Amino acid sequence: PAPADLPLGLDPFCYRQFDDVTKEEFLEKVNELVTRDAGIEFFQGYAPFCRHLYIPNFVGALPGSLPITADNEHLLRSGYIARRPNELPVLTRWFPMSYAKDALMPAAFLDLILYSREQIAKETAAESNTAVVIDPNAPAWSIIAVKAQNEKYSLPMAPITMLRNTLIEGVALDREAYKASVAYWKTHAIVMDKESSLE
Amino acid sequence: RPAPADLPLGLDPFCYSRISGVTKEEFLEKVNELVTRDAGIEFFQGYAPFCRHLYIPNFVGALPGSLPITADNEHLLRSGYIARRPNELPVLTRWFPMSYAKDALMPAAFLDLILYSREQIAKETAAESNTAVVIDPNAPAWSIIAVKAQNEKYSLPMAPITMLRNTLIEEGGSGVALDREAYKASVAYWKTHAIVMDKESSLE
Repeated sequence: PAPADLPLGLDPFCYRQFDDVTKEEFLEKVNELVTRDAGIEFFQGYAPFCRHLYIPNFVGALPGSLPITADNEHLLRSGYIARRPNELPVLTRWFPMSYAKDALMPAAFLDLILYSREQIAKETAAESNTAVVIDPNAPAWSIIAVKAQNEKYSLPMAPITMLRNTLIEGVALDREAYKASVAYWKTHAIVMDKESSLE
Repeated sequence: RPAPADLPLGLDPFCYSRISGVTKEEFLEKVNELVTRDAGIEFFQGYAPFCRHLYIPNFVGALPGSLPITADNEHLLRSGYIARRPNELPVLTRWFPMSYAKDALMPAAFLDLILYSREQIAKETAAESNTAVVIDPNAPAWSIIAVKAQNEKYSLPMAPITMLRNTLIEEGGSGVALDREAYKASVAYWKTHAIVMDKESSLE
């Protein structure tokens, strides 16, 4: 990607739906860091509309995930969680935020998850119940989510999520993608600001 | 529910929670005695006309398969990806290990006795061998094929994940569209109870 599909935007709307220095100020340094270092590169996530770019964690964010070791295993908590009201809740495990804050070191990178203008337009239309409108002035690509992490590559989506995606309300399961996600999530867990699952 | 001629209940030993220190003869005898004594013991239709079940007092002191999750024991839970069979995909599961469970489990309030018709027992015993099925007309009409120690007077919901895996023919299982209301019900139960499993850590 060059000046044609640059600089990057940050969709405020589609961004508010993906999250548990101001927006403008943050966007300014991303685009700067991108023009500089003509070596930073984009990696296709999975869909032709999802792309990732990895930059240094200039905001000091803690990682959203950490390794499970024999010594910290007892800190895990688990429970049935629905990311949003219409989703069926699913068994999930995590390390509490309080532990991550006192243990962890500022993640090495920020994984910027980018969506195409067209995809943002389609998803904003569905969520908003408005028309699918594409502004040719709008950036070709925009940041919809940021994940702090030490690995310079996309981490697999949770296993349960892959199964969730096969439910009618509608496609077959990629069994190898599933095996791979399990391999990773067997020995790592997300961070969540929740000390207990009991209600 | 049920006809005097459809009593006493039998017990297919080639199938049968753990029951200890009692013979299969004595067990069946006490089950039948408990049944004919208390007119309040109800039989509940299973799903297909060949399954049925009833709840009786837990006279063998069998321990349940799970424990309640409380504020004091929540941190003792362990979790990991487990496959119930070598040909199945592993799924996230949580449990209380024996280091806690051995000092928490107590005899359950009831036994959910699962019954199968004489017909279905002959059929599966034969299918298990593919042998010509021989039915003994004098065999009990209903026989106990499973016994579940539990504290609740209702069918314990299967695990939420089991319900999901059953919607995947490729990995199942029915293939039928998930009954979302049954799933929610199952989740409500499993949010506050966890199975017991002899595994101290998830790491391998």
